[PDB]
Amino acid sequence: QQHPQLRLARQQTMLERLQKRMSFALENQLKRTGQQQQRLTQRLNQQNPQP
Amino acid sequence: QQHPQLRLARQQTMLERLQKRMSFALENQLKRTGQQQQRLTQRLNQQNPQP
Amino acid sequence: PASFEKALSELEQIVTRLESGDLPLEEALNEFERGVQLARQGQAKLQQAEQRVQILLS
Amino acid sequence: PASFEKALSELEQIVTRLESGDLPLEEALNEFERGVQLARQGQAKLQQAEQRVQILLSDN
Amino acid sequence: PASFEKALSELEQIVTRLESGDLPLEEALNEFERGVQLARQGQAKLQQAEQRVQILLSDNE
Amino acid sequence: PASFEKALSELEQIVTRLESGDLPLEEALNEFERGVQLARQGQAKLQQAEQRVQILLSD
Amino acid sequence: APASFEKALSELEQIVTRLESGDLPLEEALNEFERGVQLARQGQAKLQQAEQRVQILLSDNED
Amino acid sequence: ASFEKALSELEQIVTRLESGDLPLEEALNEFERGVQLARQGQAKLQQAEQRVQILLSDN
Repeated sequence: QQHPQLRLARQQTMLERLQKRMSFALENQLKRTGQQQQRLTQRLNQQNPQP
Repeated sequence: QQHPQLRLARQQTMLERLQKRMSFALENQLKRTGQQQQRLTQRLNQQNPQP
Repeated sequence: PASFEKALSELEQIVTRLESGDLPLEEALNEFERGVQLARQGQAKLQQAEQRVQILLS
Repeated sequence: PASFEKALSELEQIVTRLESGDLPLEEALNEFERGVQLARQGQAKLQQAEQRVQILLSDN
Repeated sequence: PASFEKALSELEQIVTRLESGDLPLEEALNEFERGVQLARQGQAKLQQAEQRVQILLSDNE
Repeated sequence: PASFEKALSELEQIVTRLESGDLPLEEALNEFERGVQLARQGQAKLQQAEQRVQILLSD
Repeated sequence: APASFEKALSELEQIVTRLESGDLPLEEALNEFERGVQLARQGQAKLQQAEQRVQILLSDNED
Repeated sequence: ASFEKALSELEQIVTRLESGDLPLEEALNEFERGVQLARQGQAKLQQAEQRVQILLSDN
């Protein structure tokens, strides 16, 4: 009766919740640099010396 | 001995696996078209009639 | 949604079409709304039941 | 009113013609107009769409 | 070897500092890369153990 | 050894000094060619990063 | 009112023999288990109520 | 180990495991040691009874 199969499944549930959280944190992290880079680049190409 | 806790727990873990499929699926598709539309707008700004 | 057995079956089909590369966004964003809608409701039931199984501990 | 997919399809054939190297200068200005008008419309569509998922995917 | 209990605590804080974001991008790439390796290893141990118990718990030796 | 935050900060100083329009024309060209170097140097990082996490996170 | 002890137990034994088959859908299992434990509480209190009747009566003096 | 030594050791694991105040990895490695003892104890009985069989079989 004292087999551990119940507690093992709960651990699997817990671990998956963790990756969803951290994989989302970095996925939002990269975008914050996506906007800042493309924001300064557009301001740079608006300053052409050719005209 | 016949409590349903064990079968309930597998379902939560099983459901989580499917949510991660949806998000990484859809997240990846959006970036594909986010990048496809950027190439065309890059070509368009190469062809401006100012010169 | 249908009985919980098919609720899982429904979610399987959705992830089939999202995976297959052919879709326009305007009928994909709605789908992804339906997929998570289906999944999030499913989570609610299982969470709710487990608390009630405290009766086993009563 | 144009949906996203029809917009990108029309932009494609405009640029091919503008890039041909063969076009009177008067029509080139009507081409460039309709062009940036399509791209700017499309750019906000993805920001419009992504706003939905950020709202939808977030628990609150 | 790292027990199951501690890995959660290690994983828990790495999620915290990433969620803060104050770390630069280069450190974030390395750190999240190690955090996932903890998850990959931890996940495998549970799967390896469950299939070991089920055979023993059955009528088989 | 230009880490990412070094480039961005370096770039912002360059752009702001241009828009004041105070430079002699000769060095507006000198510091516009440095502007676009850092634009591609920064972009190569994200392309490097995004391609990376995909292999790390994907099976 | 709740059925007799004997009728409560017979209902319970039919439920257990149905779960033990291990082929119901999950919703039925949870719906069946919840009513399964409900019956056991009725029987346990009814049986504990009878042991109190004998004890109070069993005293030589009816106390 | 003998039959009495095995059950005495097995009785402790059930007692401590029943309390439930154990680390998960400790519980798993303790439970799995229990099934080793049970099979070891059972073999003693089948060997003990099989020895009685040969003695009391008139031939």
